[PDB]
Amino acid sequence: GAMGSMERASLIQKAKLAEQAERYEDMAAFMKGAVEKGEELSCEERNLLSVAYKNVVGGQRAAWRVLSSIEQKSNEEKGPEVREYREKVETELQGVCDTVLGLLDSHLIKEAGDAESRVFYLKMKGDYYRYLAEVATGDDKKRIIDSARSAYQEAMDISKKEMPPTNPIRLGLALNFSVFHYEIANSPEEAISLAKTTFDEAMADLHTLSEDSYKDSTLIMQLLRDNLTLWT
Amino acid sequence: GAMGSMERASLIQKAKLAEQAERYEDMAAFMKGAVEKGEELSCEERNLLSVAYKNVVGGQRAAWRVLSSIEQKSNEEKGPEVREYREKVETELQGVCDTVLGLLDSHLIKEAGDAESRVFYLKMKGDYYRYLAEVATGDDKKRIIDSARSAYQEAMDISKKEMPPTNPIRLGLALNFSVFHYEIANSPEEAISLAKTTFDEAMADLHTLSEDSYKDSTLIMQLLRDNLTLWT
Amino acid sequence: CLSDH
Amino acid sequence: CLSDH
Ligand SMILES: [Ca+2]
Ligand SMILES: [Ca+2]
Ligand SMILES: [Mg+2]
Ligand SMILES: [Mg+2]
Ligand code: NA
Ligand code: NA
Ligand code: NA
Ligand code: NA
Repeated sequence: GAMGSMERASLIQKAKLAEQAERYEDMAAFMKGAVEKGEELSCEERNLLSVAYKNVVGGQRAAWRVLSSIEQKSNEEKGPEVREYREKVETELQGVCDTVLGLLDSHLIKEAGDAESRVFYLKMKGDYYRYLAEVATGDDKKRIIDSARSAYQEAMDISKKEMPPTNPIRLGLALNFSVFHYEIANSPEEAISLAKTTFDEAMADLHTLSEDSYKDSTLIMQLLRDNLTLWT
Repeated sequence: GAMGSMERASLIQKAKLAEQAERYEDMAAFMKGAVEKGEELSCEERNLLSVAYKNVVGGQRAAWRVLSSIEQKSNEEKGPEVREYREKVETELQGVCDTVLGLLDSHLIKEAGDAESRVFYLKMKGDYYRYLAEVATGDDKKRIIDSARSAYQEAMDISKKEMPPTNPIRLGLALNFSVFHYEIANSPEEAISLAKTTFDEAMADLHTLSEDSYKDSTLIMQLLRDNLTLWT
Repeated sequence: CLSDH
Repeated sequence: CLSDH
């Protein structure tokens, strides 16, 4: 695309600059360009990709929620403008999710052989189908939800076989899968069970960790705990 | 442009929705479309236009400052990437300023006959030349600075003849002109003198105000005071 | 309902 | 150096 003429290393460098400048749309465009170079991504590069699109779609989701709430209050006298503008933001959000899912499908996942990369990408696939499900209405809502569930489940299966229970990727996957259960799949009991089991198995493995990894793992465990406190 | 097919009232409505969603690029595009309908703007519409572009260029300025600082630290070993990306953001910033200045020149200012509209637009013209001056280097820097000064000065002349000293437009103009003097024109004494005289003349006029206008005026006076405390 | 950072 | 809101 428009990044085809830029060096891979230059794209990564500029993604880091864009992150420092809080220019997340630029950051995502740079990382998309890096992915399209066709080489596998390092751990640091995967995190740059995730941070960029998380912030872009995060802004879209927040905007969509504001507009959706105004629209439903409008239906509890005006014309079509609120619906039109909510639809505009929704279409842009869906476009970003489709872009991320397209990168994962072409061809990040199929080249990801190590547990840390494969689980990372499958978690991302679950996440961006989950964002699609947040705005989906009706029947293809069902198929989107199942695509998220399938991606998360495959990621979970690998992480349980290949990663210790304190691994931050494994913890973040379980956190997000539990949010999927609670918010999307209308399965709060499954959400609570997953979050509790994940927390407890990580707690029993903390003794193996260095001080730095201990900090990394307990930060995500706190997120699980925060959700359980909200949910129970 | 791309908003040519949308009703003026619909554009204004969507600008307000975009503001609620903190979608300031959308907000600015909607308000640009409204301006290009060719009718004069009401007080509320002028403020929507100002809020939208202030937030858009504000993000660009913040990013440019981050990248500029990295670039100068880089020149106190890498390649061209920091300069390239700073230039990219700088060009986008200049494009937004040129867009705003083009709206003012075609044809908001020439149709603005009332003091409140004319001072508002001339202040905006000073502001966006000031943002151009922040990134300008060298000789046309001189001409940009003089365009900002000229716009601010004309706005000041009108505001002193036509508005009371507590008028929030007059106060905000004097605040921004004082920042121009301090940050752009290398005239800190003129900045301090302007801020002090503005503050003192507003103080002596507060007794004329309702409780609501009193609140509006003293909020901007606090900004003048904050700068004077920083500068003296 | 917080998700991963 | 704060400018107008
Ligand atoms: Ca729209
Ligand atoms: Ca660049
Ligand atoms: Mg190459
Ligand atoms: Mg019409
Ligand atoms: Na895929
Ligand atoms: Na591989
Ligand atoms: Na003009
Ligand atoms: Na007029």
